[PDB]
Amino acid sequence: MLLPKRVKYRREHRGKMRGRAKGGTEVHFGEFGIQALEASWITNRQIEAARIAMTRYMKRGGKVWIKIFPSKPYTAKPLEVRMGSGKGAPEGWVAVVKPGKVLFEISGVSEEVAREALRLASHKLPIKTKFVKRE
Amino acid sequence: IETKKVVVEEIASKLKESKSTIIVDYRGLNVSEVTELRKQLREANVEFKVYKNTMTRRAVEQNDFLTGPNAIAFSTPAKVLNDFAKNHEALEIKAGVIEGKVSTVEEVKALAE
Amino acid sequence: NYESPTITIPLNPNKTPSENAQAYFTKYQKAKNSVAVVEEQIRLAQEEIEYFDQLIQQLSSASPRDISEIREELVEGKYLRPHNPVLETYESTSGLTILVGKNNRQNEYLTTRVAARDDIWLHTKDIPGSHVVIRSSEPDEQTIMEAATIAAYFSKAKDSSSVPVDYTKIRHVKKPKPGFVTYDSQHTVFVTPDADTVI
Amino acid sequence: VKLQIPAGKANPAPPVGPALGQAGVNIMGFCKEFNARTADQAGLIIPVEISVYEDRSFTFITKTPPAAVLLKKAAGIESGSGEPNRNKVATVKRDKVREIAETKMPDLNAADVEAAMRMVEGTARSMGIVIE
Amino acid sequence: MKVRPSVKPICEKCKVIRRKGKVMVICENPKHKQKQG
Amino acid sequence: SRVGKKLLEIPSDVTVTLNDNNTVAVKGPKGELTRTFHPDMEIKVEDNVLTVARPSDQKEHRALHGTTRSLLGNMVEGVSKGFERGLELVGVGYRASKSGNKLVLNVGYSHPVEIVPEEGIEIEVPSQTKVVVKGTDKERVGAIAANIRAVRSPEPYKGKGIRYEGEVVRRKEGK
RNA sequence: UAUACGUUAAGUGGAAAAGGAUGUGGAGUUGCUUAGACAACCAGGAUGUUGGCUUAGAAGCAGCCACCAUUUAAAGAGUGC
Repeated sequence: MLLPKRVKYRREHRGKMRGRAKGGTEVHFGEFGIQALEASWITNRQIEAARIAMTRYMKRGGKVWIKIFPSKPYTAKPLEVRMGSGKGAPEGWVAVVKPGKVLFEISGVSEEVAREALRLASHKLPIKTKFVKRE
Repeated sequence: IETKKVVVEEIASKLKESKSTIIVDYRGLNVSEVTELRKQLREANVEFKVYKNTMTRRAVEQNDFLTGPNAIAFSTPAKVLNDFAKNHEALEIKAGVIEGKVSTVEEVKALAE
Repeated sequence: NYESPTITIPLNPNKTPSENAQAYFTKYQKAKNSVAVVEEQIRLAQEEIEYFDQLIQQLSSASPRDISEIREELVEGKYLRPHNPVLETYESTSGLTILVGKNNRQNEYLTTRVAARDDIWLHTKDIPGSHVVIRSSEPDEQTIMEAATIAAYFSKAKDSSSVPVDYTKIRHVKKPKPGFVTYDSQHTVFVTPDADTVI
Repeated sequence: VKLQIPAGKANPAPPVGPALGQAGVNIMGFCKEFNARTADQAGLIIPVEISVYEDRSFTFITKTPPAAVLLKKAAGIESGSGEPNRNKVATVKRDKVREIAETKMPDLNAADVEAAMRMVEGTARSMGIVIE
Repeated sequence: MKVRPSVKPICEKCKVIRRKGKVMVICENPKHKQKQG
Repeated sequence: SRVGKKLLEIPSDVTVTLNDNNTVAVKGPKGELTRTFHPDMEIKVEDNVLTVARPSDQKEHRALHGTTRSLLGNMVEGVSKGFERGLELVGVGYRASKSGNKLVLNVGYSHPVEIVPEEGIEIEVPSQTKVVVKGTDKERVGAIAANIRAVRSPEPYKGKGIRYEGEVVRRKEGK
């Protein structure tokens, strides 16, 4: 469960997703990447689920260069409650996206292994993506 | 396809250099009977090999016999072939040549007998 | 039996000659594996028995620093739970100095850490004792007799003379496993003794 | 059927008593036929191929022993290398290669001496042996 | 036979076909045999 | 790399009659056998051989061009073959005989069963297990072969039941 | 029941996803490839060697190392039964 250990404000305004990825849209710390075609709000539990998936398919698989960090928190009020009475309480964390953004690079392991590992990684996920590699 | 050109080139080299050779169909006989034949032709010192028909025909023009899977025996023999043949009888004795003496079936038989 | 007894076996109808043949081989290899497992277990057990006897061999010669040292040895054996304190020596009756390998670890420190190779070494021949060494001193008749003597009256067989300690070049002194060392390629010297010469 | 038996032994039932007990031959009868023809060392190993016609007209060809046997006798191994290319538990000579050629060039299966050696050395590396 | 939407083969003798506008997996194996619907 | 590209023959005793655009008949020693067809395929009987053209290079005209051999359609994949299917059962009391042309069946039931070769088939029961359907229609012959074998089809847990005599049956290891 | 150029066939049109898919038509890239490819069919698919180890036996096919060399058109110390 990726975390920021320290925060300024426990809470935020929620945010939006328009446009496209500023940077990190291409594999250059690793060899064989995966990138977005969409965007959403994402959990460290999900990304580490993919981690364990790929690293068990590969069993130590190479090296990654993860591109992201779940900086954003989100709240979740208690249950069967009405509106108002102040903002809800912080619940977990969130990792945000823009399309064209790369999430995981890979290196040290064969391209075909990469393809299938990231297949099993991708099928976890709510989004549409594709494989990439370095220029 | 330059590699094809090398292949056709080398086969052409041996195929031009062929001065006596008897030509036969090979079919319906295991690798072990084949190797028996090879033992007796090796000790015969009559040089047996296996090649392809498009290329053999291109040599002959350089044909009706030449289709079907064909092997060869160089000289510079067919008696050993008569032996194996009447012993086993899964072959054909379609044609031959000696010093450019392109040979009928009966003529390779005469050379073989 | 190619021998010809004509045994009429049990063969398990409703089950094939093959099935029951390879099932006979199955129980064969099974009893084989069970008993071989149990016999390497019991081999471990017998080497453990003489490992008690070896622990005791050293213990009968052990001093209180050796008590603590063997408490360390049995943390190592896992059996106990409680810094350079290698070993000690004694004054041979022949005006020499004999290093007294006083324990398992004290023997490691007096022989494997202290003594030199091709030296004169000795251990109690099947008597509960400690080992000794005239390290880099090729024990002559007098020196070897005095060292074998100190052992022959320091053992639990101190009443028994003719302690036949095998001595030779320590180059052949074996070492292994762990605590599995030997002194081989060695000629035996039978000894008896007095005591107070050691000091 | 291929058998693999010492030249002097006879009546090992469990090997061939099956293998030609469905054929139904005298175990010691045929094994002493074998010893009478290969009246040679027991403890040795001859490969021997038996050919039986439909009417039970059995014949056979005895052949030269294995190079495994010859070089077990040479190097002094019981098992080959426990891991060839990692352990070499036995060693022979080029002279030994020629000795085994001259022994078995009837049974060897490449027309040239050098290709015979290629196959022999394929087997030498099969069983993991070095050369002197 | 196995209903699913996520149809796909298992072995290589598993074979992909279509039938009546629907997608199917032939195989030797009923326990590979599949289709959508 | 193709089924239909061939030029497909009129061996002997053969008589086409193109009864109209697409209504056509055949006689041969196999029998007299007739059909009617789709108009796009331009089908043309030559001396000793039939030929066909498709107007449009299309997925279905390919099917037809591949069904360009012998009698009329897929039977223009059939005549010169000429047809039959044997069947040997796999059983204990499983057996059969005939009631004339018809077929009598004694397999696995409190009753026997009866079958008819309506379409000029000949059934032949050389043995109680061995029977043969024979005719000149793939459709019909294979059809009744399957009709039969469905009745007491063969089994996984034992080799039982009817069998396509050439089948490679799934031997589920008879438990 | 317009004209011209293509699309789909599901009545999509005319209600929706993850995901699936030799569906489809379009472009485009790229090795094989009419010395004839691919498939089918026919022929073979062998030798030391049952490679050696271990195994009661392990013989291509229990498991371990090896995975060589030869006839060679090519056949693995063996791809699976």
